[PDB]
Amino acid sequence: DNINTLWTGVNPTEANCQIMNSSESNDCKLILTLVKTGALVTAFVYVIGVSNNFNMLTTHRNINFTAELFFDSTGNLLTRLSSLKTPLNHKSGQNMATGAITNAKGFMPSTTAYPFNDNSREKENYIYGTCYYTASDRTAFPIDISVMLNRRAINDETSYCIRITWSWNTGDAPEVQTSATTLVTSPFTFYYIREDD
Amino acid sequence: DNINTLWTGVNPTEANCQIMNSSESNDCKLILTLVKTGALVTAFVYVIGVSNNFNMLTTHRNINFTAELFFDSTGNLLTRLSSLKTPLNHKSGQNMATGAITNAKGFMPSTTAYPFNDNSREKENYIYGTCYYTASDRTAFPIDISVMLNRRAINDETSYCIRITWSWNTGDAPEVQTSATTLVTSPFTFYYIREDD
Amino acid sequence: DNINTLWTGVNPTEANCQIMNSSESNDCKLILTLVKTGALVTAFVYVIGVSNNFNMLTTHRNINFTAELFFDSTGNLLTRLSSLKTPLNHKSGQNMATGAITNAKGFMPSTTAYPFNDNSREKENYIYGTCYYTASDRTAFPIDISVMLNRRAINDETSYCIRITWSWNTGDAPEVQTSATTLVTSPFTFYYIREDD
Amino acid sequence: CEEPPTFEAMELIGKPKPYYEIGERVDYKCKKGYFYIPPLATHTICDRNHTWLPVSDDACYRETCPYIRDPLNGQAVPANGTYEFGYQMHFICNEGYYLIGEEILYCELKGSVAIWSGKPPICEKV
Amino acid sequence: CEEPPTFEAMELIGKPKPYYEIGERVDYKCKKGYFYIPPLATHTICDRNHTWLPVSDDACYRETCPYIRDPLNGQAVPANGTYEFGYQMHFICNEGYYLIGEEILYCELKGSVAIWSGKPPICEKV
Amino acid sequence: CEEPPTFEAMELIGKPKPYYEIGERVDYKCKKGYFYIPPLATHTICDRNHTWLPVSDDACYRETCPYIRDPLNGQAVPANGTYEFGYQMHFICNEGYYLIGEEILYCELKGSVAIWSGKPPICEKV
Ligand SMILES: *[C@@H]1O[C@H](CO)[C@@H](O[C@@H]2O[C@H](CO)[C@@H](O[C@@H]3O[C@H](CO)[C@@H](O)[C@H](O)[C@@H]3O)[C@H](O)[C@H]2NC(C)=O)[C@H](O)[C@H]1NC(C)=O
Ligand SMILES: *[C@@H]1O[C@H](CO)[C@@H](O[C@@H]2O[C@H](CO)[C@@H](O[C@@H]3O[C@H](CO)[C@@H](O)[C@H](O)[C@@H]3O)[C@H](O)[C@H]2NC(C)=O)[C@H](O)[C@H]1NC(C)=O
Ligand SMILES: *[C@@H]1O[C@H](CO)[C@@H](O[C@@H]2O[C@H](CO)[C@@H](O[C@@H]3O[C@H](CO)[C@@H](O)[C@H](O)[C@@H]3O)[C@H](O)[C@H]2NC(C)=O)[C@H](O)[C@H]1NC(C)=O
Ligand SMILES: [Ca+2]
Ligand SMILES: [Ca+2]
Ligand SMILES: [Ca+2]
Repeated sequence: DNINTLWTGVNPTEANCQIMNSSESNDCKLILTLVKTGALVTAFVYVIGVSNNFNMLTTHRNINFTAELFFDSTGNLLTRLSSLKTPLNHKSGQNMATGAITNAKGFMPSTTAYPFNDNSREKENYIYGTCYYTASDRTAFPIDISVMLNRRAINDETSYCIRITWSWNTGDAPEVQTSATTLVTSPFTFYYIREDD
Repeated sequence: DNINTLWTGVNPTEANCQIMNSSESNDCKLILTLVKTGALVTAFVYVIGVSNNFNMLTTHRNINFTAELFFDSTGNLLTRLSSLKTPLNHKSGQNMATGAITNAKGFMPSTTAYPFNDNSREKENYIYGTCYYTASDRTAFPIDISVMLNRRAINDETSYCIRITWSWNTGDAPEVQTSATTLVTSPFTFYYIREDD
Repeated sequence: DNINTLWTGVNPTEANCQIMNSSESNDCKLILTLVKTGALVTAFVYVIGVSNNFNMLTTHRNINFTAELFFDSTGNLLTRLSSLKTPLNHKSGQNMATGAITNAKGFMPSTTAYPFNDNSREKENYIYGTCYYTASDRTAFPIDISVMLNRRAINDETSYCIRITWSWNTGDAPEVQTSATTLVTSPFTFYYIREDD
Repeated sequence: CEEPPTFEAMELIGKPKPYYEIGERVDYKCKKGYFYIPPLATHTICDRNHTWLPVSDDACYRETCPYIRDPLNGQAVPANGTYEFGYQMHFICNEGYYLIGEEILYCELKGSVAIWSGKPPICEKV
Repeated sequence: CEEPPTFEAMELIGKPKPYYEIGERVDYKCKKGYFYIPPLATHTICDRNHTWLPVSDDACYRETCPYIRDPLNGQAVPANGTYEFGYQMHFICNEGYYLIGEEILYCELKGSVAIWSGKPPICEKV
Repeated sequence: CEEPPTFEAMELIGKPKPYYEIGERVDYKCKKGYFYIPPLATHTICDRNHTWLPVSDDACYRETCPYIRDPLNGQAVPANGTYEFGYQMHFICNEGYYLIGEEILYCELKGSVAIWSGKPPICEKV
């Protein structure tokens, strides 16, 4: 009975997300876990860089990338429109199950709480917080996170939307040529009212 | 089986909370969701300003308002004493159910973990964090949140207490006459040990 | 059916943790609650100082202490190796139950998501955030929290590890001789992918 | 019964009324700056003969300022034998020492909280 | 049908192709800076005779700059009767007052968002 | 068996004792600065004849300093062929360039972690 999790599965073999547009082929490995907890959904997310280009952003003083996630009328990932290029599914050990998703809608960000095109309630479509990139010298580099819950639809298919966006802009880059390695964010957990099944 | 949520329901038609004392009639719309998750309760809360006065605070350099919530010996909102002027209930789609609340006590902040009048454990009655008002120019304005779990009772009826208080005091107000609109906070999720049923 | 919580129980009679090495006998009372929520575990933790020495750290300008928690191949606290000197158990009112723990493994930080000795994934073993010590004059003193999920094992018994570490280093200590009392942190809630049962 | 009684540490919940019928209840709540301590009541019912039952505001105690131990080599003394607001804390340093940061603090009410009018003093070598 | 039509406020999802068979569908998505509003379609199928069905990009409206009320004792007017990007906001202060922070703002597109080229002006006593 | 053996990278869990009975077990734990790597044991039992079974501290490796790639147009070389603490990293810039931020870093132990005694140098044009 793992139908309360709709997640990417733990650390995937190959990259599953293509976050950089200056890119093609899946530059990173996006881990996402939505768990049904009461009238809310617990969103757990972070990213594991895989391609050399993405990994090298840590050497930059001012960055920001976005992971756009669109779902259709049933709660299914729109893969061609989204950054996550491979569907989510229920828990099956540390991996994605392989079958029909039970009540996907239930995991979507409620349109009642987070609407589309309502400028009078726009402010209500945002979630913010902080995650940390843990640098070479072991210091904690804070990264800003903005989250927009389905405010603007992308076409006649996108029934729900979740757009996470990481960013940072300081005096110095969180890394340097000789120390850089992988770009990894710490788990960022946020909450939102869920659509009804 | 939505008896694990005791919430205000999603975005209510009319304002349900009266946060400003300089006020009368319900100045805002307080959204609150308590979900039973293990020996803890997940509290999800934020506010949607409705009255022009409350909405205009964003034009002020130093503000702070409190939402006082008192419950009786059974876990029922004391409406006359609280800011939330209308009872909470279980989940029923995006709305409050309409019937007997099953195990309200279970949602209350444990008196064992957060006591009354124990000055030696006072420090243990507080929860802090940050939410964000998303301003006109789209910048994220941080708002400070302090939470006091039933430390001081208000009379012989208040068996439990939850007092949330938002505040900010910077060099400039998060808004200006021509840009102001609605005062909205982002969901602030906190945790606390729950009383036993 | 409280087998979804594996916790220290609410506010224990005697101190249960020995955080200070410059110490012996259990200097504080560590409260810890792990709740199974989906493919994740909700960790809720903070500390209640008990011994005079520990309580007096608040008079220091730069501090930091760690609470090391090791578990064996089955999910059981290694008491002699850990700071928490007394086992965890399921919920039973506000106290620890007294019997066989059902599926402890299930509460452990997944080795798949947080591995051992993998320097290429090291960054993925960290969790950060903030808790607050609420000082005498009622101001909120922020304390930094770093969390390392089982990266380095301590011997052939430690199958999982959870190391929380609080710290602060400012211009002034959060207290002064005449005002000091108890050292208490506010609940710090974090998340992590759980091992499979 | 006529308009319920009024108190100094406890006020009436809701707007008062000129007349009240038998069996009616009226509730109070500790004022701003006070708090409740069991088991005394904070409500009263209008009995058979139109005079409210006995009722007090003794269940409502004043908020207190945080504790203050003696400043090393000196002494802090609750001038009025209480930490409650509306009172004061005094500081006398010991013989061989002299007091610096002046030596009276007033536990005052500020909003819904009792707080010291300042900071404790200290004693130095002389 | 040959390569699907192209639009100004809506672009093709995926790489186009020279030839297309009957019953095939092609989907578009509002471009960067635009958004969808029901119920018009953003896709089309290649029918029996190899010419796509009718299709528009009218379901995709431009992102708009935030609202701007009249600066006290002055007036803010949407020069082009719209808040949409690619347009401008003008400010005239009232008779007895004079304008300071100059008095044209351009609602421009920046990335995936429409934003004012600056800040509203204000009117002072004269 | 008498007091268990002692090791350099592994220490005894709990206070030692003068005498030990057969079948008793004693456990060690990698010291501060070291870590465990399967599958070697870190414990031992006092057998029939009062001499502990064979036991080593080879399952405990030293903490290592983070990796350091060659400074553009220069070379970083692990002087002692290891990143482990108690050793050093050396930097020689290439022919046409000169080294600035001096050119030895010492991977040292600080608390429970191995860290470089500083920062890598860089090479400039000459
Ligand atoms: C709290 O305790 C203090 C200390 O006993 C009380 O304050 C002090 O009260 C006395 C008399 O009530 C004041 O004395 C007056 O002094 C002037 C000249 O100094 C003298 O001419 C008058 O005849 C009178 O004796 C004294 O000024 C005052 N101290 C301070 C700090 O101002 C106070 O009354 C106690 N509070 C309560 C509510 O009882
Ligand atoms: C948005 O509304 C504004 C206001 O009507 C339009 O901008 C203004 O457009 C006019 C004519 O299109 C420009 O006038 C030109 O002025 C020069 C000298 O000032 C004159 O020699 C030319 O013959 C011509 O009349 C005017 O410069 C311009 N105002 C600004 C601020 O530059 C604009 O066209 C509207 N936008 C759209 C897309 O319709
Ligand atoms: C880590 O590798 C370095 C490099 O090989 C070793 O440090 C160097 O060790 C040598 C000999 O052990 C030291 O040489 C001495 O130099 C003085 C004058 O410079 C000379 O008179 C002596 O006869 C001797 O040759 C050298 O000073 C030292 N380098 C530094 C940076 O001080 C080191 O031994 C290796 N570490 C380990 C644990 O093996
Ligand atoms: Ca009284
Ligand atoms: Ca068009
Ligand atoms: Ca060895």
